[PDB]
Amino acid sequence: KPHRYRPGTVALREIRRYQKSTELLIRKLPFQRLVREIAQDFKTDLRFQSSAVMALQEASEAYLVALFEDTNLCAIHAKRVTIMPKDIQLARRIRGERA
Amino acid sequence: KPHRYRPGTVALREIRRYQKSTELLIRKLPFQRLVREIAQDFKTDLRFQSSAVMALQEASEAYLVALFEDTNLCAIHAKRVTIMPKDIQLARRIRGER
Amino acid sequence: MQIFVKTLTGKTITLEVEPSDTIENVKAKIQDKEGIPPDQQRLIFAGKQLEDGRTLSDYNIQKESTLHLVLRLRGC
Amino acid sequence: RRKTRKESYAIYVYKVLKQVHPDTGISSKAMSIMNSFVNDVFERIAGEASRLAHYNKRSTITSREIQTAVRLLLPGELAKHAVSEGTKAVTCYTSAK
Amino acid sequence: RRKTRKESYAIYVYKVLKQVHPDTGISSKAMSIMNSFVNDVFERIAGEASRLAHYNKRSTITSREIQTAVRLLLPGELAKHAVSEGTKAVTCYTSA
Amino acid sequence: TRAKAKTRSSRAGLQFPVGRVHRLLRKGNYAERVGAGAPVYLAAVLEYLTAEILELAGNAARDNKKTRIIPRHLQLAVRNDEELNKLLGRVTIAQGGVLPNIQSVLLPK
Amino acid sequence: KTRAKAKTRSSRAGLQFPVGRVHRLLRKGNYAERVGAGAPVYLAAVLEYLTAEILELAGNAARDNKKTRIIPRHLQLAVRNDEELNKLLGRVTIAQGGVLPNIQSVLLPKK
Amino acid sequence: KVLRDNIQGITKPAIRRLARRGGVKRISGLIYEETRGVLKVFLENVIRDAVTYTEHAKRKTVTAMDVVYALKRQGRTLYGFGG
Amino acid sequence: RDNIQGITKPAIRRLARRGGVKRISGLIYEETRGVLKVFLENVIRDAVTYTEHAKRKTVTAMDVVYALKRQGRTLYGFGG
DNA sequence: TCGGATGTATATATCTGACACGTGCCTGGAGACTAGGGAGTAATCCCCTTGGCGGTTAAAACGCGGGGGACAGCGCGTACGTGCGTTTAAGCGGTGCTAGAGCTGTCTACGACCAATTGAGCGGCCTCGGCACCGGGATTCTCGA
DNA sequence: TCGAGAATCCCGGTGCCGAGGCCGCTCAATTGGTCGTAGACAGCTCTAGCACCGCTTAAACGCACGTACGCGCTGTCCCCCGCGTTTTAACCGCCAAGGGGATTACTCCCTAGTCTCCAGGCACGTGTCAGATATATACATCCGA
Repeated sequence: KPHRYRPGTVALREIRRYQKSTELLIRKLPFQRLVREIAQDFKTDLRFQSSAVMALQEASEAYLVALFEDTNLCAIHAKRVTIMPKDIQLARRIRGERA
Repeated sequence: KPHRYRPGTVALREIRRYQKSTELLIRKLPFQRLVREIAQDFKTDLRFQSSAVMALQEASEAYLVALFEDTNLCAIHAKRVTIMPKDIQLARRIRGER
Repeated sequence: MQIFVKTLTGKTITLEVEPSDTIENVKAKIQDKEGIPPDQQRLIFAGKQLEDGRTLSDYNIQKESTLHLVLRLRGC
Repeated sequence: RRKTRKESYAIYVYKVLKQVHPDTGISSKAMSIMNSFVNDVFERIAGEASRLAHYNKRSTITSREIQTAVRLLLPGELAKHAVSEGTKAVTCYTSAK
Repeated sequence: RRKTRKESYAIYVYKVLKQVHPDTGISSKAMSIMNSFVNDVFERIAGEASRLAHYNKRSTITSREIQTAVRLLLPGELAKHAVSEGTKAVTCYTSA
Repeated sequence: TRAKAKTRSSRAGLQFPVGRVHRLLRKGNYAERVGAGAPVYLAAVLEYLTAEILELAGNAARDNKKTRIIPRHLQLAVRNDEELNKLLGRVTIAQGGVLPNIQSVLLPK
Repeated sequence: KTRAKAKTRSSRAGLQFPVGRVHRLLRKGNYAERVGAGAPVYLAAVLEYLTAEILELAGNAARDNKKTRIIPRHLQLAVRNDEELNKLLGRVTIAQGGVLPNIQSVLLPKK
Repeated sequence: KVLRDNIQGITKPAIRRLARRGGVKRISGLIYEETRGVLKVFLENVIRDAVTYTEHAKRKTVTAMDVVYALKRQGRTLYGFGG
Repeated sequence: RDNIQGITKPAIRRLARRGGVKRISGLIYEETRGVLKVFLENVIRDAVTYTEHAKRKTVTAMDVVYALKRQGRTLYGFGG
């Protein structure tokens, strides 16, 4: 019979692997396209240095990681295992970001 | 035979009454004594101005009220009405304090 | 037992010492061979400082080891 | 070819590293990180000292302001060790001439 | 045996209040709060302008630095209205 | 001879002191030199902000059939507006109080 | 009229960071009207001490991994594992740093 | 005069009133100790900073300005007491 | 120009896995995209304001550092 | 589904302490003039950004079977809300007293500024060793049985 | 409880590119002397912070009782997870073209500094009315039958 793992082991393996390493997790070109589209709304015919895009990517990734950690804590507090949008909303409300 | 209110009405009455007012809640003399005792550990034979004590009381009360609001939100999030110490711990941890 | 000790200038000196010997005799011997007074020398072995009162045997040093010497003027 | 000169704390950081760890290198990214750290700490301490001097209507920045700002900024053990090091350095410098 | 002089912003705030609401008073603590608010906003704007002037290797602060600092600090509608008001004041002053 | 003096605030048509702001900028250790247009801009901005806050507070006070302004009215005016609350999101006002809200769950059935 | 040999101000204090550069930066930084003659020495000593502490911790962390060079991962590990240094850089993110390897206890497999 | 056992001066009804203003309806029996500890920590930090500010000026009396400056340094500035 | 869709689902899954999440619901992705859009909007607006004041046409990497620092989110290692 | 009892909102007299306003005056702001450097403007160099084309391969997209987790319902017993009688100390009004905050003279040591100059630090080259990468075997886990 | 597959780690050999060191030089930190004033020390004045005593009454305490909610247990149903197959666009390498950043030289005008003069803002004193208390009354609301 084909060999299958129980649901849950591969998630832990991925957790270990992805928090042991220090590489970026989002492809560069889609992020650059998104940054250009967002910045277009403020001033027309702009130009970007590559290091600026790299810094933006690093800051965004760090912010998202921290937010996800706090969301996981909030989800665990309510006797659950899966994160839900209400957890993100509660974390952002308590942190003072959302009004 | 004596008239009694069901558990919960007086709580809401007090909530409305104390949200409609602005005066301080903690007594003055015990707070002043606590401030003096705490400040003793840093330098002996210190003297205080009244306005400093008033400012300290105001800031402490505001901080406590905000913390209680966040704790109530945390308690509500988990399908509960009663607040517990773990809610305070979670609120302080999320806020970014050790 | 033979140990080589290096300086910040790449200057390497061979030194014969016994495992039971403690480092005060080692600094006295480098006074004998160099004359640097025994206060401005600091000896680092694989990133750890050495306590003066403790001996070489407790550190578990091996033959042909590589000890590093740094000089702190401290003069002022 | 004309190139403008840039100032950085590279050589001093390397000297400190070679003083502490006799055999250990460093890469460029770590150098930039350490430079940014030094600049940030310097700016924070200088700003706090300037504000403290302005509070007491005085027009001079002395070592007293630096010591008070250091005590106000850093945590306990770090503040104690930094104060000891600073006072030792100042005494050493004053004694010599 | 008189004390020294203490500066404040009470006169101008009272003038503005009488300009807006012609039949309204104000107590002492409200005046103190307004004074603190004015000083705090002034300090924020001045510090931001000084930093901005420092960044561009410049040795003076002009109306451009103040305008950019106001744009950076305040939210949208307040920033737009304040920019319009400051521009109007500057052109009216330079006209005379 | 010499002509009669006119304040710079009168020239700019403001109610805030231009000269005091200029002196504070010069003596505040912000830059080596200070331009000739910054005080006018700063005074205009400060006057606009003060006028907005005072108008909102006066409306709030007139709601409560009172003739004078107390810190409660200032707190109510500030906390009921979006941009003003955002500007003062980390400031506590003495003798202010709080906003009368109650979560919908705790209400009786 | 024979000028004596020049000796740097940092040499007299027995330091490594430049005293004169700090003095010039304080003078030209728009901090106060005048600057005393003792502040740069204090500031240089404090900066040198902090740099030495950070470098020692980072070098140890690098050595545990059998490497002879310091990369941003080692600096991040050294900073985040010390409570006081973590308190100091509370709101600072380091490029190419990563995160500390922790896992919540409840998520672990049962039995 | 040396003072001792003053943290218990913050009585249970005071905490109850603070919670009522905060919008709470039901309170467990273990909140009071946590509240006392949090208040003690906050007061310790603020008073330490204020005492340092006072000590710098070669004075012996803590003024309201020192408390205001200490509060501002921690990003919780206060209005209504000068400065 | 729906380039917001370029942040694909496995990327969010990888970010959450690094954050320490074990199970993910099916509606997190929209919230994540909205939060990212808001954050990028704010930071880019501040950087563009700095560049406009500088009287230039290409944003550098240094005013991005200024914009990040203004929000109390200091970044190290980019020539700060 | 009604009806009694309690708490809260509403109308009126009254008396007090803080708000609004008038005066003197003195210190800070305004008018007039110089002199010098910071900044605006034009011209040149070339580096770094943008755009396009081919391939190749890893990552993204789609479908399917199923086991484990979220959620609703039910029973119970204990902690917490409410009311009452008792005890405790906070609050208010005076009276004493002096330590220390605040202001004024003075006089000296300390820092800014300038001219000569020389050794520290930065830019360009290069050279080789530490680290990255590929192939292989030993080890350590997980999931039926 | 025990054993067959997968995933990971330790080892050895090979190549490359960037980090550590060497020269040359130019601009900034020293050195020496002078001059002006910022602040440190001494003296005096007066206010407010600490201490004490008495009295009143409002608030904190302890206790009894009932009931509502926090928590554990059980069952269902469905929706993420792991795995296989197909598709696509990211990435790397290369090649052109040009706009805008980065210096450099020159010149006009904008601001700092000084002197003289005078009026606006601050401290002090005073009258009076806006509102806080007290009293009484009318209405909204909650829990039981």
